[PDB]
Amino acid sequence: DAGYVSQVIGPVVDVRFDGELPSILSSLEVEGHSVRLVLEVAQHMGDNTVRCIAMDSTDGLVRGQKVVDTGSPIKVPVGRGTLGRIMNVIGEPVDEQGPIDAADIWSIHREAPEFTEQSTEQ
Amino acid sequence: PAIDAGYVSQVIGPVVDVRFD
Amino acid sequence: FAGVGERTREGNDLYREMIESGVIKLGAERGNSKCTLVYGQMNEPPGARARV
Amino acid sequence: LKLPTAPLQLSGTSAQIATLLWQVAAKENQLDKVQDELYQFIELFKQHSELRRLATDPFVPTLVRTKIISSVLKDSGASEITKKLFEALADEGALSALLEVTVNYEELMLAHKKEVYCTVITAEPLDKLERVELTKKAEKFVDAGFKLVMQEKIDKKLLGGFVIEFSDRRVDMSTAKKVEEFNNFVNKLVLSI
Amino acid sequence: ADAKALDELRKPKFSSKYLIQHVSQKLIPAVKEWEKSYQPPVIHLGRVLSVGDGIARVYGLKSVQAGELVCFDSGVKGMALNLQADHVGVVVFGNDSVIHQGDLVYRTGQIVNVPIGPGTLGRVTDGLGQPIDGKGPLTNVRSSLVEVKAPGIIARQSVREPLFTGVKAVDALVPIGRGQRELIIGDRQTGKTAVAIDAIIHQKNCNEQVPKAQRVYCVYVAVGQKRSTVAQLVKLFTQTGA
Amino acid sequence: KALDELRKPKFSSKYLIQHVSQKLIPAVKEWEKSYQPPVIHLGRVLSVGDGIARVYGLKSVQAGELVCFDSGVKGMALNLQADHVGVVVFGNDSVIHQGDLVYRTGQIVNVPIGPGTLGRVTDGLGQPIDGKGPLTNVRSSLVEVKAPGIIARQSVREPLFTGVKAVDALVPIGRGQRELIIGDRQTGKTAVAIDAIIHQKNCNEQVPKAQRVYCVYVAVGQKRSTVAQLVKLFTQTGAMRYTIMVSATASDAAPLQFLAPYSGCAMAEYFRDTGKHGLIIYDDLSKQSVAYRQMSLLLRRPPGREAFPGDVFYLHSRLLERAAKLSKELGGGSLTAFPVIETQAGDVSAYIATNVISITDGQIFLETELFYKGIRPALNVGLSVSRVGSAAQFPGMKQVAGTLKLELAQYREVAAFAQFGSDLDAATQYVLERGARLTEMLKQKQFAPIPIERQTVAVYAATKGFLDKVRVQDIVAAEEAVISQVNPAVFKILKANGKITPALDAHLKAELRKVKLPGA
Ligand SMILES: Nc1ncnc2c1ncn2[C@@H]1O[C@H](COP(=O)(O)OP(=O)(O)OP(=O)(O)O)[C@@H](O)[C@H]1O
Ligand SMILES: Nc1ncnc2c1ncn2[C@@H]1O[C@H](COP(=O)(O)OP(=O)(O)OP(=O)(O)O)[C@@H](O)[C@H]1O
Ligand SMILES: [Mg+2]
Ligand SMILES: [Mg+2]
Repeated sequence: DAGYVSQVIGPVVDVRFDGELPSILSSLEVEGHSVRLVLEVAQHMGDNTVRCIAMDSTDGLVRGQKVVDTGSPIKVPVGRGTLGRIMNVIGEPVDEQGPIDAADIWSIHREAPEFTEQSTEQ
Repeated sequence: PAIDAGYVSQVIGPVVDVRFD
Repeated sequence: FAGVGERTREGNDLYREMIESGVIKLGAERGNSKCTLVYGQMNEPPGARARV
Repeated sequence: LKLPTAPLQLSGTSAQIATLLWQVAAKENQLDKVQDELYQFIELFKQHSELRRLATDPFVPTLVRTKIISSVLKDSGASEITKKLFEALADEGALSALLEVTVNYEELMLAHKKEVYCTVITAEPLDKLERVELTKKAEKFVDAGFKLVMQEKIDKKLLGGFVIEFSDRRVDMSTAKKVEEFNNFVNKLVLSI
Repeated sequence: ADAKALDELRKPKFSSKYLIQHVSQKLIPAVKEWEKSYQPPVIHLGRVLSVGDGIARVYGLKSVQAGELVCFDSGVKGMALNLQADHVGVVVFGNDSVIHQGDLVYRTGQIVNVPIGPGTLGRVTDGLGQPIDGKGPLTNVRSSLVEVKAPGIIARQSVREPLFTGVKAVDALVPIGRGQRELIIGDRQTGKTAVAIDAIIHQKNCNEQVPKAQRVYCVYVAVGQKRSTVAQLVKLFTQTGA
Repeated sequence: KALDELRKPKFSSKYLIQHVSQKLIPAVKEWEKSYQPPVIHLGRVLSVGDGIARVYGLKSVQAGELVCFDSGVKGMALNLQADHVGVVVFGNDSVIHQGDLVYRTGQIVNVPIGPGTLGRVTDGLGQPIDGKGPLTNVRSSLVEVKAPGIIARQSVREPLFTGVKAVDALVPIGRGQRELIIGDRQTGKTAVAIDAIIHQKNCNEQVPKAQRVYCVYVAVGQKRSTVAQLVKLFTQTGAMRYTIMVSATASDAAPLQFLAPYSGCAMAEYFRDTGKHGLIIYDDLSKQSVAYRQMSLLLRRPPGREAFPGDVFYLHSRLLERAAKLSKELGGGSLTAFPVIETQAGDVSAYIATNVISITDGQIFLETELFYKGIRPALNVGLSVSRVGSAAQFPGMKQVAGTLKLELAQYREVAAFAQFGSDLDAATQYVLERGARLTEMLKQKQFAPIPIERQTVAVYAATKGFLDKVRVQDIVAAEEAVISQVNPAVFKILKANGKITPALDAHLKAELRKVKLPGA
């Protein structure tokens, strides 16, 4: 269920899951770190191992630290509750005004809309 | 003189590899 | 405002300028604010600067 | 801590496993037991498909491969050396390196058993005075006190004589190359003289 | 290690049977008790060995043709470009996130097809031929290869008949024949699409004056532009009648 | 044949024998009684070379954790690979052998910071090399720290007076921005930074304790004799009690040169976190990027443009973003960074030069063509930007700085027209000679910082034509005559009141009329 870190090189962390790998672009939470570190799966390496890019600094990562999957991309607090707040990249308040009100919680990765749903109104 | 007498392992131009026991 | 990878100093300048001009409102009148700042400035490692 | 030295040095990353295996089985003096066990595992890979599926398939998890190699090698009087070797080689997916760790182990044991091979290829079946006169001329090519064995092959292309195949040097004492170097030696003089 | 010392293990050389006799009866329940943690072995099928940046390396696929449309079990198609010794490196037509390490890849037996014919005249398709304007699937159309061979030396005649572009400088200085590969080169925002669209509108205008064999049907290929620019070109061609 | 699938090996690892030998050497029956080296908290060196050791073991090590070899030399665990750890070496790698033990220390990289660091010529790791003993009144903080956020900063208000007339008028520097001094070799970059240090010695004895500036000079990749001469110079002026000398020279190992500006930034962030003001000069930052390039290329990382790694923008970004002006809730401290980037024959479109220009607010482009025209400091006034602008410019200097910028802007375009000696225009000649007056006004000898009030008076006397009667060749001494022959009261009240008041601009307008100029 939970996987462990296999390799730390720079801001790129190779996480080894034993069974039922997360998808690409999925958000991974490293448990045991001091600052809340969030990994995003960039690709699958090929031997039950994904290769993630780190949102915070990798200074202080141990090989074997348990990393839990969230089954989704980076979910941010969105909506009317974010107005006047300064959000982080992982959706955290950095304006020191408390937690964010949540209209909805949306994943930051999505599709381009369509060709049909466009506006040619200059 | 078995120990502290290594043999040349490989040679690439001016770069010589010695392997020791 | 999705400030991607600029300096932190100009982000703080924008935050203070929108505090004083009436765009970002703090306190209990926060519901009348009309801007959400998103900052991924130069201090952060490039995953954060790539996804902000 | 105190490992006996291997008789001949070798290459890396598959010959090093054979060097360590010869060192450990020479500390335990089971040097021909584990060679028989590795031969048995080579033919065991040859027999069934569910065992070579543990070495060619990249979608087998390492947990079931480690537990299969432990629960199979639990019994049948297997050596501790071969058991822990196959545990360490199945934990890292290196079961396909068996076929080229055992060859370097055989080269190491052939260096130790103090026995070097050869192959004499001939045109006629050799008679017993041809053979005992062959061993005296072929022993002059080995370089120490060894146990040079003499294999026999028959090939009609030679017009008599013998060619020694030491697998690293070749002595062509045949007549078919004698007449081939004869006809080359004449035509370098007819163009000159 | 060499091959000469490695071929000689193909002959049996054990001279003892205290291992191969006993464990040959133990191995089958040992692989039976881990039947759940397996995956069914792929020979003529394909299993994804790894995936990254829109490129999936597929183990298996013993009978793909180089350039064959493979179709993943996620419903996304692929194209086997390079065939390695042990795996197949396919590309991914679209979202790579719906492909995990361990998916199944089924080959289709099709060198990459696109629907060609009279029925696709007036349609906006994507790079694979599927329509994106959304007025039903393509009717009166047939599939053909995307990588056909170019016609040879006998199969061409001299470029004689002129292609009027409707631009004064093109028809006055650099005149286009009706079989001529002509490059429209320049910098960014200089009017290359302008000359292109002017040529297309002029072939519309001239197609309603020539008798039925000199009618030239344009084709526009938008590679890497915005969806809004292609929608603007669709609205422009529809308000002109092209 | 059924044997062909297992013919060639498919290894998922490189040090496979090192994992096999941790399981075959216990298969000897006599070697089960604690005959095993532990790798839970220890580590064995596999391959040494070129200041890079690859260590098997270290299962509980952290990325960026300072480990210690059993030879005594320390090292930073940088690449945490799947089967080993790529450990850089903070010293000579001649003392390391294959099979040596690596004892991890559990600590991310630490340097002694505090008030006892003042005057201490230290390395990029913390050992003082000046021979005055260890560091006494210090505490051990981290090297790599998180930069302050968006809440933690406030607007750059108070100026940092440099003492150089070419930069205090045109390219003004506030207490808390990052100002780059970019140029070529032997163009005046280190001299501008040293003048910025020595003016803090001239200034700190006139301001209270909360307004003092404690300099930190980070000599990366320089000679040892250059830092010896600079320590001799800072002691000869007496500015060592405000200056910390962080010095990883060219003899020192490549990770020491890599970590020297980070160590210096940690030693200078103590004054920023305690309400004081700090000034740091990462001298020769290009040599720090070169040292990081070498340390990464020996660590098998794929190189990019000019064989630098990808994250070398991040290397200078996370170093420079720690220089800020904190808010009053966090102490009101400041750290003013001064990176120094050397270009090669004016290629400003290089990799590291464009990255540091993209990071920093200002830039001081010193050109090697205008250095030999007699204009020393060699400030190219056209390309130099200061993105605080007049928000942190000295008042009084703001009254004449717009005139100076506009008149030098017209003098920069009057060029390519002065080579025709009969072609008089009598209006382009006036701005053409005015630009020569202002250009030769802004010259300074080195190691001679002028206080800001005398700079404002001296440039007021030139932008208003009180040195317009002299020739173009005698303005270097007429400047000193104007500084000396005025009343000492003018500087004394101009330093105190903050601006040129209407109750002063009639006094020194007349005090320039009782001056003697050596030319008429
Ligand atoms: N002959 C012309 N007369 C007037 N305007 C023109 C002419 N040709 C082009 N333009 C104008 O120039 C602008 C750019 O034209 P166009 O989009 O064709 O350039 P482009 O090379 O396609 O740029 P890009 O390749 O970046 O899309 C358009 O807004 C168009 O209206
Ligand atoms: N105001 C000045 N007046 C006269 N000479 C100066 C002035 N400023 C600098 N110089 C001279 O210019 C030279 C500047 O050398 P500097 O200290 O800039 O070396 P650098 O360019 O930083 O590094 P490198 O030694 O690698 O070129 C010094 O030798 C100094 O004598
Ligand atoms: Mg275009
Ligand atoms: Mg210098």
